[PDB]
Amino acid sequence: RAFYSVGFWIRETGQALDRLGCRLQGKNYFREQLSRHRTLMNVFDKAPIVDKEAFVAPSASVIGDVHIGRGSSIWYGCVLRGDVNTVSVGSGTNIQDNSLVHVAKSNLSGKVHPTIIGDNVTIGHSAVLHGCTVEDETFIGMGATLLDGVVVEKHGMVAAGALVRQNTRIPSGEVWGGNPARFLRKLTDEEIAFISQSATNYSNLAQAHAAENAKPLNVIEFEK
Amino acid sequence: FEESAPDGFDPENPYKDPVAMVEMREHIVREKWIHIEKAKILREKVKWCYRVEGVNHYQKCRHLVQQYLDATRGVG
Amino acid sequence: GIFGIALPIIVYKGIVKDFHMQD
Amino acid sequence: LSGLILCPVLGSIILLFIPNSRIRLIRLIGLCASLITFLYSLVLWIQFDSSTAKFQFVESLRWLPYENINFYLGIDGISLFFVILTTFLIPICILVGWSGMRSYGKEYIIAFLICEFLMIAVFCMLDLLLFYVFPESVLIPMFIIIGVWGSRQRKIKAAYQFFLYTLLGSLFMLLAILLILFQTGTTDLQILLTTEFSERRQIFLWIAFFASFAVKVPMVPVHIWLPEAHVEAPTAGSVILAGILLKFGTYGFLRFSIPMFPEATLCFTPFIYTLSAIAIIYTSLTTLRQIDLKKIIAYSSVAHMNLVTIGMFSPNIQGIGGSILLMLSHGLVSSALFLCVGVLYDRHKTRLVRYYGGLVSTMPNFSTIFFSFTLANMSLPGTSSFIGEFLILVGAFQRNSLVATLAALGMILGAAYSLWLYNRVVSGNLKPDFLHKFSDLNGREVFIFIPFLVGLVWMGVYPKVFLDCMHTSVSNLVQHGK
Amino acid sequence: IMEFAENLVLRLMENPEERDRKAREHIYEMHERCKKIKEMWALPIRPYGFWTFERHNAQLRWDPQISQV
Amino acid sequence: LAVFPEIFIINATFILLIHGVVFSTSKKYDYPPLASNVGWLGLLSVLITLLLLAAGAPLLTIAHLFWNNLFRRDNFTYFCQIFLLLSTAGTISMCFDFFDQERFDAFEFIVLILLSTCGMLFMISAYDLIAMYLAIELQSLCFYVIAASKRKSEFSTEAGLKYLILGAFSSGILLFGCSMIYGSTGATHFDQLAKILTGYEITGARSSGIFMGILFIAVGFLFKITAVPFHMWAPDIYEGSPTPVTAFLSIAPKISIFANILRVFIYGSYGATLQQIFFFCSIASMILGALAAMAQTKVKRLLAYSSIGHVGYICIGFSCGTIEGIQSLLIGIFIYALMTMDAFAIVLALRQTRVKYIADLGALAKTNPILAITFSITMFSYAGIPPLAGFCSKFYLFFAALGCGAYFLALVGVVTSVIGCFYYIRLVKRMFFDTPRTWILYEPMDRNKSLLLAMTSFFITLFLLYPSPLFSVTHQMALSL
Amino acid sequence: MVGALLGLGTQMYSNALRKLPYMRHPWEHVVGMGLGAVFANQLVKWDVKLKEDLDVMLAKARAANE
Ligand SMILES: [Zn+2]
Repeated sequence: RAFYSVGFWIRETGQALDRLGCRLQGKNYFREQLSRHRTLMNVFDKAPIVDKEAFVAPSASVIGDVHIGRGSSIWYGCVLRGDVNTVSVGSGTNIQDNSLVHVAKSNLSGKVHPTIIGDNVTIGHSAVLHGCTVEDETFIGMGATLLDGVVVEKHGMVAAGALVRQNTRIPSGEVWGGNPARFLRKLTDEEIAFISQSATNYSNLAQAHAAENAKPLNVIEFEK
Repeated sequence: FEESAPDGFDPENPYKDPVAMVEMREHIVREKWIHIEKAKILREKVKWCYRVEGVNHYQKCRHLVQQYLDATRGVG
Repeated sequence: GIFGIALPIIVYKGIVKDFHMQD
Repeated sequence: LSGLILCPVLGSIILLFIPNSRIRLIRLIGLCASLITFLYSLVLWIQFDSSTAKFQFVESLRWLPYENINFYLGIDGISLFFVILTTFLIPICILVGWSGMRSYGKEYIIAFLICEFLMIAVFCMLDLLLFYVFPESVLIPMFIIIGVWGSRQRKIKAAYQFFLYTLLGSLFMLLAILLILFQTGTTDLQILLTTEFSERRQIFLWIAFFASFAVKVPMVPVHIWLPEAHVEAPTAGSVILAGILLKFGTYGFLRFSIPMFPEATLCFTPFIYTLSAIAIIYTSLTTLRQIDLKKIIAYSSVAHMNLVTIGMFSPNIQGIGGSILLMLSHGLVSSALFLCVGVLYDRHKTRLVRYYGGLVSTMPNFSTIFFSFTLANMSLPGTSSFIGEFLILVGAFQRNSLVATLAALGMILGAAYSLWLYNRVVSGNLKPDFLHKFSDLNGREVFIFIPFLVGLVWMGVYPKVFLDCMHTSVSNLVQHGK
Repeated sequence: IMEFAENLVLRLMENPEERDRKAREHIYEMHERCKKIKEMWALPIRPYGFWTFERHNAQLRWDPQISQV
Repeated sequence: LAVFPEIFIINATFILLIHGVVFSTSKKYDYPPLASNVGWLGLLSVLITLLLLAAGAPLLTIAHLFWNNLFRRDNFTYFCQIFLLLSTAGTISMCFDFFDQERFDAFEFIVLILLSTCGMLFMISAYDLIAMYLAIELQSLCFYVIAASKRKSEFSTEAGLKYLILGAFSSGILLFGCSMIYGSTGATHFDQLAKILTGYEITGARSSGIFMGILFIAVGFLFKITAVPFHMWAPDIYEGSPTPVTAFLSIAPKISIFANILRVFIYGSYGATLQQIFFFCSIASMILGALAAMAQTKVKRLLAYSSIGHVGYICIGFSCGTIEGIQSLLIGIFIYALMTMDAFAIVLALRQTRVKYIADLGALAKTNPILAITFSITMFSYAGIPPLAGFCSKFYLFFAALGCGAYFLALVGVVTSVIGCFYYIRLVKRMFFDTPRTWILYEPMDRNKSLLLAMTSFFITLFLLYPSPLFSVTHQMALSL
Repeated sequence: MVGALLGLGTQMYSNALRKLPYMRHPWEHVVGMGLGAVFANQLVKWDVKLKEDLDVMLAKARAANE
């Protein structure tokens, strides 16, 4: 955006004016290579929106148009990088770890569509959800991977290491757990109880973890 | 559309006066169009002759139309 | 034939010249 | 003109400070700058007085003090509507490019390299040295337009020996321009008009201009650069090429050949007669040999342009009027046909010509408009091109009608193959392998078609507003040729 | 008409002096035709900067017979 | 006064030389590399001089003590000296990368460039065969040294050695010319030599001593400016030596020796008798430039032959002694220098490559496309493409050749320039539209090259839109001679 | 004057050549080029004055019509 560019210009002149218009007097504080991933909700003309009761981990970046609702969580290392189209994550979902939710930009080879993550979705670790209209109360497994346009319908427990294919509207309650997407078994009801209870488990575990602090004694040690 | 027939001062040898040489061009072409439009007015008057007769519609003006044509010469 | 047209073209030029000589 | 002259340069430069990946703004504002420079071209038309040998809106700025070879800018007569056609057509190229992403074809780059009104410069530039700089100068913009976004049919290139000759001919004209410049200090075109040269040298200087011109003009010995330059040219590179870059050579002859060297022109009348005649004959027969559509239209353009030459010769006011109006009608018709063949490429994405079939099903409105312009490229009497070509013909006014008899073949074969190719393109339910992708024309597409059809019909039914605004200037040129 | 077409045309008027423009252009170029023919003609202008030092310092040294008498 | 541009750049070089030597040999500072610190102060000793030189424009001619003895400054020497310092400013600026990135602790390369610039400042204002020779050899000796500088790679050593041989032999020829002229005239001062050589007419009047003298001076010069029949090593000289020293001895000696030629050959001896050798040299130089450029691969050697050819295109302005001709020659030096500083700034931007030809120059349309745009602009400028500045140079040169009646010289110039235009258009096409060819990637250029490339690229493209200042400058310089 | 626009370009063109984006405070130092353009035009005037002086000196020279 034009005025956003102008704002980038006034800020640089301002940061520069401090950096060497006053750190000139014996201060190398600016030169410290401190990290910048702590911009958890990285922004554009479109911004990431997150409600109160939604733990976001500080090891995790949330870039692009995001709409984290209520109860949803983005645990340590995840990247909801969704610049192109909004990452309309619903309520009470549970990313749980180093997962990824992309509408990441390509040369419109398949017309990347928004990733409307549903409700109470307890996505597992390393899942690489990519242009995924995954519906509500769904499980995705550890180390998993998905592909464009997928629609993981209600209670579709994708298994670990899985690689769902493009545009595959997985049926409601069908377990697909393979590199070539393949239905395996109608899910049992104990798995339904597990997936609907692990939702609130992490919902509470994410309202926990209570980062919201600072550890100055360690800061004083790392200072020396 | 307001010009003057005199071309200032141009002798026969036109290299001397580029101002007057351009002006002779720009108004002797005006005279060229004078007589071209005179031929055109006489042609509309030839049509007028034809309109008037309507029964001869070649004669009673045809030699006067030759006079008209004498605005052009050297037909060969 | 192409050189034929090339020379007959200047021959038509010469025809214009003969018309110029007609008067 | 003083302020309203530099619209495209100001627009281009002040947009250069807007890289703006989100294309919408650069497209919108470049198009608006183009449209307003065209609006100022047209109000400059309205500003015209068809009664003076002087040039309408003269302006200058010192360029080198001694002998003052300065930017002398006149728009009388012909240049008036040459710059008008230039502007008329530049938004056409800006508008044929509302492509959605237009990413590798970086939109602002093509905007900045079509929105260079050096064509406006050359058509208004009235001191043949700087005037020389511009047609040769527009080659740098033309080369980038021709291949950077141009379709790649070969390793992009031009015949190297022919290109070396083409540029050598251009620089040969430069030696002639200098010989006249130092011949009597004559800086500009008014005084190069006034002055008088040695008949022995007028012929040399005439042919020396003619080298570069008859390269820019597509005469028979050197015209091959049009087909090879077009089949590789982009959709909007051909619209400019046919539109203006061919008018360059004929306008060059018009200004800096006929009223410059009257005796040399008198002496070389049969030369250009035969040259353009045999060129029309060749480019009429050739589309037999050529199956490539772009080559077909380019060769029809060669035919029309050598008709422009076979008419510019004359001290006939009707003669040079037909010349310049065939130029206008050609910048309309061949560019409309290049628009056509570009739409026909893109909607089919194929660069064979045998593959354009079943058009009345896919794009029948394109069939209608393609006829509405191929009747023109053969010059249906009634179209603008007819008024142009027939005043070209009657250009045998004080003459004895022996070159009209070669224009006979030149135009009869032209109309014949025009109809043959319009058939060959729209003929039959020849089912192609396009997977039921019909590609109906766009509202913006028929828009960019609108102005060419409008100019064409408005001329073809009423050429007054263009023959007027011209007669005074051409008649002055003629009397200087008397 | 439309309320201003009358004065809508007075955006140019004759002002015919642009021909005196070329009249005096021609004076320019008539002089300029003497651009390349001119060259060095002066051997009396200050490039004769030798004697002004010779007469100036001839008496001090490098002298045949003045120091004698 | 009147030597304040020289008094300064001599004191500044000493202040830099002592400052550099004391520190580089200092244990306290850990023997730091004083390059880019005696530089920076070097190029400022240039700008402060260029400020001392440009300001005192009426003051340069403030004494007579210098006039009939040592050197005569005037408007021509003043303007051409503001240019040498400006072209030395560009050349030091483009080297800043070559000092840091390339491992050079040898600062005295800077102080040698500064001493060479003083030698050239004394060449421009040289107004006596003795002063002309002494300043010529001061600058040539600094350049032999800084061209044989790189001692690790043997390729630069033998290149510098043949440069020393060629330059010492050229200076021997020039000096034998000075001897014959002095011995046959008893006067070395150009103010004195002018009075003798009025109405000399060698081809009509029997004067063999002065003739052989002027011939040997012209041959020595045409060796120094590396014209065609006497280039004889110049391609290998530019190729073998490092890139920035090539940029130095390729643009600044041209400017200086050409100003010196304008002094001795338009004032010291004025006749159509000597410019015949320069006419032949122009013909064969444009020929050799065109053809060898068509033949070469290595971008350094391609620029070598391009510079030889453009030096040819210069001498056609001297091949006729009319004011228009001299002004065309001066226009040609400014548009050849700024364009060569640009081409060498580009070649210095591509430090990553080894000695590599245009094929490895490729991919620049992809990697760093704005640098490829600039390179195409510069190469077009050499070719003489109309909308650029090199076209204005070659065009005014050809127009002066036509106004001087040398129609055949203009003809050979136009055919050679069209050959060059074809070759460089083909080069730009091969670089842009095809030939990926191994994709060597480059470290970015620094601000110093960036502004010089940017300002010069702006100068080349936006030149015809305002040629009045340069044309006025060069016509005033031609009138002053 | 036009020197302001040219400088912003020279600085931006410089940034485009080092690969850096088109951003910083040197675009406000292009006002120095605006000063430079005014000086260059001022030098054009001064220069054509001096050249007219040298030209009338030449007209006085060259035999002065004799
Ligand atoms: Zn877990």
